[PDB]
Amino acid sequence: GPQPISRLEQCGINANDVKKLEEAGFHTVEAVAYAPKKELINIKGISEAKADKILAEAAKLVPMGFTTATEFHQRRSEIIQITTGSKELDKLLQGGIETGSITEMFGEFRTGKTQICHTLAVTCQLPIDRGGGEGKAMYIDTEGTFRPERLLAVAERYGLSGSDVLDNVAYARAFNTDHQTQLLYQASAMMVESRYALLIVDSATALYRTDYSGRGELSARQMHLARFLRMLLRLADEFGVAVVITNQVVAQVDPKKPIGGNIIAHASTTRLYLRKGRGETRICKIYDSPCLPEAEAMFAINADGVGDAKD
Amino acid sequence: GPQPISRLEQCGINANDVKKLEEAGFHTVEAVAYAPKKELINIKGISEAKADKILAEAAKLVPMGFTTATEFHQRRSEIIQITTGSKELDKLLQGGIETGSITEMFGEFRTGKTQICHTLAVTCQLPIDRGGGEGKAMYIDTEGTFRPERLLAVAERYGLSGSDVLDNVAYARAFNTDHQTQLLYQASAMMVESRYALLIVDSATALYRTDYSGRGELSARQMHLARFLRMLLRLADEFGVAVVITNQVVAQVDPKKPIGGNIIAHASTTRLYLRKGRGETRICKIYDSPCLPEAEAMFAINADGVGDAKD
Amino acid sequence: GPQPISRLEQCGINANDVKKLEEAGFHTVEAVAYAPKKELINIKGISEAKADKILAEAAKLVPMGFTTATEFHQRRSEIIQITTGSKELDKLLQGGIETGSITEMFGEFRTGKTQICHTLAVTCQLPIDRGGGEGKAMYIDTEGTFRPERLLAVAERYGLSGSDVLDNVAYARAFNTDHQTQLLYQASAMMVESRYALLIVDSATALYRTDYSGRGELSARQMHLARFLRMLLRLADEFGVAVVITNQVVAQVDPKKPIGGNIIAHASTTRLYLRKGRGETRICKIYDSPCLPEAEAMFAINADGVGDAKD
Ligand SMILES: Nc1ncnc2c1ncn2[C@@H]1O[C@H](COP(=O)(O)OP(=O)(O)OP(=O)(O)O)[C@@H](O)[C@H]1O
Ligand SMILES: Nc1ncnc2c1ncn2[C@@H]1O[C@H](COP(=O)(O)OP(=O)(O)OP(=O)(O)O)[C@@H](O)[C@H]1O
Ligand SMILES: [Ca+2]
Ligand SMILES: [Ca+2]
Ligand SMILES: [Ca+2]
Ligand SMILES: [Ca+2]
Ligand SMILES: [Ca+2]
Repeated sequence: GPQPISRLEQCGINANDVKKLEEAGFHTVEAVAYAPKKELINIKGISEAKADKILAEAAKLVPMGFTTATEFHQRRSEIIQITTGSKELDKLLQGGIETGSITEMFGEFRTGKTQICHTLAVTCQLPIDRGGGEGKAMYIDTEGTFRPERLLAVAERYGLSGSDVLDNVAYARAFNTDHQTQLLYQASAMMVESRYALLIVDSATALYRTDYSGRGELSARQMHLARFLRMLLRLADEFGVAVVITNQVVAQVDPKKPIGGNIIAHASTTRLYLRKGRGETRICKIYDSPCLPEAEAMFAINADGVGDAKD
Repeated sequence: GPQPISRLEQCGINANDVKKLEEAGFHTVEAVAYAPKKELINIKGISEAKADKILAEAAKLVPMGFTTATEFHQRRSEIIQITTGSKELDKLLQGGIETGSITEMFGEFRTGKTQICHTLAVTCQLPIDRGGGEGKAMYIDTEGTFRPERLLAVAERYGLSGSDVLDNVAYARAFNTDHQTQLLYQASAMMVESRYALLIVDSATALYRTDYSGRGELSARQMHLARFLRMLLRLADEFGVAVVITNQVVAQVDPKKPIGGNIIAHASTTRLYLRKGRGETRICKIYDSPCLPEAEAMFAINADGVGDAKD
Repeated sequence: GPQPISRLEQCGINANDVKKLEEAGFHTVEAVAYAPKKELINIKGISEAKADKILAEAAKLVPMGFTTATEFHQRRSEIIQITTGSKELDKLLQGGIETGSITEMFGEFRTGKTQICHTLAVTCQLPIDRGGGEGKAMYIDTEGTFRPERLLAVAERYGLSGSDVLDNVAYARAFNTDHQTQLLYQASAMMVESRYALLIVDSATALYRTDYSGRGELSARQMHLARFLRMLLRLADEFGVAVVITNQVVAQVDPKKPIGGNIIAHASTTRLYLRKGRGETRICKIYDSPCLPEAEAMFAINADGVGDAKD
């Protein structure tokens, strides 16, 4: 899909500057093209005189001009949608998780966000005709609640061997917000090398609540989260992959709202509201979507992952 | 297990800064690595210019990069699970209390949380093949309800001598929420020196109800509790120990819910619902778990600790 | 036993602040040690700059660090247990009322809770070898049901002079919940000057039922009650005295439950269920205890106080 950054070398950009790019997090030409002047100036071995040359060079390699809605529609006819493992959810999402956008799943505890992430980590590897994303998977955990047994269970549910599914998912533990961001640079790098289909951060806001604390650090928290979210969107556009984030909630006291403020609400293309049903089943609700109508679904959690309720 | 903080000394970090670290609560290299920039800047004798040097130095000592799910699965095949002393509970937890996570036991009064803590304080010392954690024990009491006679009774139940079991458990009394936190720094320190297997706080929320009172102090209460819970999780990850917390309940008036709001619900990896049975027996229910299914158990309280009902 | 508050004066704290503390209800170093920052800041003539100095200074006077269970067990071996005047109850209580904890006696009317208090107010003065607390006695009445004649009757039963027993008992009448609280401050002050052994509140919940009324004030009631119960606990730990409270019951309609909700149940270290037997005899039952097994007893009310039944 994406063209490697080394494409700049032969066309008229020499070695020192390009080799200076990657350790700033740019492993693709598109990332350089999508970046403004400011993101190029900051690193040491680059001056403005050649910064504009690099940007102008990267411009002609990737179409960044105006297009008619027709071609975009034809490009959005080929966008892959990853099944969730449940028929109800798939009909609510009209196919499942759409790649190339940021999906947010929020709710109280036990609402099932972790299991959806686990099932997505496996369903992303299915063939396209099976509703799968047909690619690798990346899981970033900020809570230590990654339990591969669920991956094994769902893998066997579709008849996939348990060995390959485990070897074919990327994992990392975020201990603070800063470490939670350096992983995104590895996200860029590794996706250049291998075909990924899904990016998961669980949770994208768990460590932000405590690291940034009080009305004082709120502004800095929002800025850090916004940069986090802009990085993610860049990853989604530069590799065309599904970004699924999990968010926590806070009770409204004056009946619950997701945390993160308006920043995560705007950044998130699609938000899903999760609430408990009866027993193992739970309720999913579309919180935000540009074209999808506001509706509901009835999804269950079984010993073999998210699926359909018996009734 | 964990590497001592003094590992930084020989590799290129001098004495003054390291000796400035420990009194901030950092007695392990991992704690420094897991901490963000902000936690390093706050203390006096450290500047950013060397703060990044310390963090970069600690980075190469502990793997904080991406990993495949296979190796994590192999690491989670060796995780110790501490038996509770009851067969039913062990089958519900598929072995018992999992180390390296935060376990929450909540319920009304007399539900048995104290006796489970007491039995865990002894079962954590058993050999691994006996289902025990094979380590020391730490018990933090916020209610003054620590009665060693129960420790003696359960100790003799397994045939362990009553002398060593008492000498091999750490005790402290928390009188306010602030004192309840300074103990966690001692928790870090002492676990560096001796092999611990279990951390108990009883109760993690008892003193928060009264110290912080009203709709006014609620926000501050939640912030203080969240910091409490992040410290604990850091201890759990930095020593790989079981964190068992006990929580209270409030009747829902509009049939009971644990106190602490969504913060303790999200932070707690696993929550157990306790309710009275008939006579001495009581009922345990899984309230939250990433991979464990929602099921129930029938656990009894005897004169020799938590065990199996006669019927 | 407890150290006087004036101990801070010579150790580096000046007079003005110290004299400001006593009118806030702090008459011992331990109380200052156990209080958090917030309780110090609220008073006018105290600033955070010196508050921390005060807390740190008091910290070195009272051991507030970790300890081994062995020492604590040895400290609990010397804990005084006050006999109840009945062999059955004492065997149920394995010696009698344990000092340093909060014990709750609940039941319907005429269950004898007031009579138990009257007997305790006397037996607390007995020599230790006789099972008595060897200390003074403090009686808080919220109902005006305090009858010294019962004290005289019990006094002569043990052969003590009726004059001294009446002169050695502190009495107070609480007319509303707020008044019910201010007495605790006087309780704190008085117990510093003289050795007390027992604190009795009868009833700890009588005035709360009527002063706060309806679902609206309910939340406020529990808040007010929760604080009340923490002052009590603090008195118990700072003086090592027995705290006995009497609670009413409400019929469960959907066969009775003690009033106060989960708040009083959790705080209550030991709860006793009282129910009438036949004639003058009545039945006691362990409702909650950290260490005692659940069992029953047969205690009788006689013309000379609580005792054993003739049969
Ligand atoms: N193997 C399984 N079979 C059935 N149900 C399961 C299984 N594993 C987990 N569950 C259920 O899935 C639910 C979701 O738990 P989970 O840990 O994912 O919650 P969460 O929404 O991520 O919470 P938090 O914010 O606290 O992390 C729980 O109620 C649990 O009982
Ligand atoms: N030695 C023993 N033998 C049998 N049962 C016992 C023994 N010690 C305590 N129990 C019982 O254990 C039960 C649990 O009491 P416990 O004090 O642990 O309650 P809890 O849930 O911690 O309550 P709280 O929130 O009020 O502290 C009580 O009903 C008590 O009767
Ligand atoms: Ca989760
Ligand atoms: Ca308890
Ligand atoms: Ca949880
Ligand atoms: Ca009465
Ligand atoms: Ca209790």
